[PDB]
Amino acid sequence: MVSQPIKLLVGLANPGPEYAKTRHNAGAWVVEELARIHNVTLKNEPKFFGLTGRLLINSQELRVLIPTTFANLSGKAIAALANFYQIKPEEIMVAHDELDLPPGVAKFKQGGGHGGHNGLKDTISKLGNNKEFYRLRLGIGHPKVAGYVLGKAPAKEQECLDAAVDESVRCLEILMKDGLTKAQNRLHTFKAE
Ligand code: NA
Repeated sequence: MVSQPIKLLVGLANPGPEYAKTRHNAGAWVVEELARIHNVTLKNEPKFFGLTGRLLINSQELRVLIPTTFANLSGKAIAALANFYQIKPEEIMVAHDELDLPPGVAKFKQGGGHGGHNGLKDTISKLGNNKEFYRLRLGIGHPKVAGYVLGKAPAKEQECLDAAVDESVRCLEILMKDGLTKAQNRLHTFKAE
């Protein structure tokens, strides 16, 4: 019935040099990487309010997106693009910095609460209040939250984050080549077992 459960992948972030390489852009790093690995450059597309791209993985189209809305307005980019290609929220995967998980940890999740990430709040809202999109939770720790989330991670910590990016990317490839379940199993065991 559904040979492709994930058709859109989004990476939340804030644009511009005053936010470059900050913790709150983790989601974007995952989109950047996955796109780099499939030789696609992202282009700004005004109608979708962000950097877009189409990736061919396992000979299926996976569309990617990094909004330029500013984080708390991410919903409008996501909705513009999903409405264009009639993509259900349930078919969307949103990578985002997650405070509730430590640096170096990544987890998938479907549905549920935003955990205070207003980016998620606004995404939920702009998808007709539907929570049931998938998430890729990139762990960034707790500590001052405004300062932390919009801060750069110290270098030892950054390599913890990059490892987690790397894993997330592997698990997204797996999701596309081998299915959702196999990717969910792999990430669930990550750092856990
Ligand atoms: Na960045």
